[PDB]
Amino acid sequence: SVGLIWAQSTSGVIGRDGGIPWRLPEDLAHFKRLTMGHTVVMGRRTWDSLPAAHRPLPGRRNVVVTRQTGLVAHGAQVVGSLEQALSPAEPDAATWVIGGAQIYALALPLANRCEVTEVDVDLPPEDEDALAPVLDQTWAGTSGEWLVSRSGLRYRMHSYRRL
Ligand SMILES: NC(=O)c1ccc[n+]([C@@H]2O[C@H](COP(=O)([O-])OP(=O)(O)OC[C@H]3O[C@@H](n4cnc5c(N)ncnc54)[C@H](OP(=O)(O)O)[C@@H]3O)[C@@H](O)[C@H]2O)c1
Ligand SMILES: Nc1nc(N)c(OCCCOc2ccccc2CCC(=O)O)c(CCCCO)n1
Repeated sequence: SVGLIWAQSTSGVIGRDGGIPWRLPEDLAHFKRLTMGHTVVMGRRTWDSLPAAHRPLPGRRNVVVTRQTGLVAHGAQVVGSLEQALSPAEPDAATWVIGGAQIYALALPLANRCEVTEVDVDLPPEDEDALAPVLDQTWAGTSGEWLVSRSGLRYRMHSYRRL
C-alpha cells in the first residue's frame, strides 16, 4: 500500500522558502505517529529541507528521489526515480510518500491513500510556493473535526482512499 501524507493551508500551500510556513506541533506528531517504523519516500528538495535532528527521519527507512546519481545522503537510500523508490528490494507493508510537490504529483496515480492535514492559516500563495496535489473524483474521504492547536491554528485531518 502506497500512501501520500501532507499538510496544506486551506489555500493549498505546502512549502515556502525551503520549509513549511506555519508551526503546527499536532501535525508533526500526527506525521511521526503515522510514519514511524515504515518507509518514507521523498524528493531531494524535501530531504534538504529536513532540520538537522530529523535528517534522516529517525526510526523510518528514508528513501530520497533524485536525478543526481552521485548524491551523498547519509542515513537515506538514494534512488533515481519514484518507480525505483516504490520497488524496494526489501518490501514494506506501508510506504508513505512524504513530499514535496514534485514527488506528490508523480505518486498520486500510484497511491491508494492520502492522509491530509488542513491548516486554517491565511497564506496567499507566493510565486515560488510548493502547492498540494488536488484530489479528483477517483478519491473519496472522511474528515475529522476542526481542532485548535495549542499554538493557536485551526486544523483538521482528512483521510482519503481511492474509490
Ligand atoms: N507541508 C508538507 O506536508 C510538506 C511535505 C514535504 C515537503 N514540504 C515542503 O515542500 C518543499 C519541497 O517540495 P518541492 O516540490 O520543491 O521538491 P521535492 O518534490 O521534495 O523534490 C524535488 C526534487 O526531486 C527530484 N525529482 C523530481 N522528479 C524526479 C524524477 N522524475 N526522477 C528523479 N528525481 C526527481 C529532483 O531532485 P534533484 O534536483 O536532486 O535531481 C527534484 O529537484 C519545501 O518547501 C518543503 O519544506 C512540505
Ligand atoms: N502531515 C505532514 N505530512 C508531511 N509529509 C510533512 O512533511 C514531512 C517532511 C518534513 O518533516 C519535518 C519538517 C520539519 C520538522 C520536522 C519534520 C518531521 C520530523 C519527524 O517526523 O521526525 C509534514 C510536516 C511535519 C512537520 C511540521 O509540522 N506533515
